[PDB]
Amino acid sequence: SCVDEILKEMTHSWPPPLTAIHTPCKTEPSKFPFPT
Amino acid sequence: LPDYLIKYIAIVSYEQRQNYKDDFNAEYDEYRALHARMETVARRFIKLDAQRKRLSPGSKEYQNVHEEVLQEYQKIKQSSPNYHEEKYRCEYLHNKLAHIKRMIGEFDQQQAESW
Repeated sequence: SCVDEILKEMTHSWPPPLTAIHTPCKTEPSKFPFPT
Repeated sequence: LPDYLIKYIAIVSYEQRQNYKDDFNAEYDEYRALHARMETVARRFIKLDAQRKRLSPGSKEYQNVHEEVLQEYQKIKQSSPNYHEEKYRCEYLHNKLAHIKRMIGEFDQQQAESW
């Protein structure tokens, strides 16, 4: 129960880290919908 | 409405691209450190969650996973600075830097459409 809530809060999938800005831009970024 | 959406608008010149890139780089180190911590913290709980899902609820292993979740969460609750402040900082930096990079990428696309 409490453990269920803990795991719900802590197991959210983070996006990969943004890469540095190559010239020209190599990877297309995007806004991420972080949970709230 | 996040401030970086008001500040970092569409790029009209290469000097602006340079300034945007420099601003991105100025916070990239903090961003990567925080992001790495967030992934490392999440990993333990994702692992424990998967274990809990594949275990028999009548097994001692199940009780051990339960206990380990409680202990690790206790570690997080007592950490300094507060975990939630770090998480908020990391989300803000991620979407800010993503936005700046988006402005730079859309500019690059536009420039490539005209030469």
